[PDB]
This record gives sequence, structure tokens and C-alpha cells, in this order.
Amino acid sequence: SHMDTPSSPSIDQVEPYSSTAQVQFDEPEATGGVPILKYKAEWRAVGEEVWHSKWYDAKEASMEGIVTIVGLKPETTYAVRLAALNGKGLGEISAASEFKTQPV
Ligand code: NA
Repeated sequence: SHMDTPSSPSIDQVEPYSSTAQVQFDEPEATGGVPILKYKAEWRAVGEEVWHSKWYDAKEASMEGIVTIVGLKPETTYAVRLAALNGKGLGEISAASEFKTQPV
């Protein structure tokens, strides 16, 4: 009788530059029963406790196949994960993917 939140997106690869990175991902296998509305990316520098997060429109993300994370520091290793938002709320977070920003 009730829809749930989406299953997890999958991160394929991350293409990092100096202060930004392109996160390549797959849509959830299951929407949960109602449509994906937004994506949330969360990232943090490995070793640190604080997570940074940003919302992304579902339409452009799923069409481009990417979300772009910003405000990164050069030469630094990060963990990133993704979750889909539907009408019920936030779904399962993806497995974390680790990348390193390039040197300036
Ligand atoms: Na894939």
C-alpha cells in the first residue's frame, strides 16, 4: 500500500580536476515506487569528519550522467557518495567512491 524511498545510485567513476570533479553515476534500480526528484552529493576529504553536500536536479543529472562537485582543494583525496530523493524522502546512499584532486 506504500511507496518507499529510492534504492542507491551507483558511482561509475570520478574525473577530478583541481577544485572540481565530475561524478559519473547510474540511476537507482528502483525509484521506490514514485519518481526521482533530486540527487544529493555528499563529499569529504579523507581523514576529516565534516561532510559537504549539494542538491542537483534529477533531469539534468540523469541526462548528462554526471553531477559536478565544487569548492575542492587541490592535491587532496576525497570520498563521495550519492543519494536520490523522491516524494517519500532520501533513498539509500551509494557506496563511497574515493578520488584525488589534481595538483595546480
Ligand atoms: Na554504470
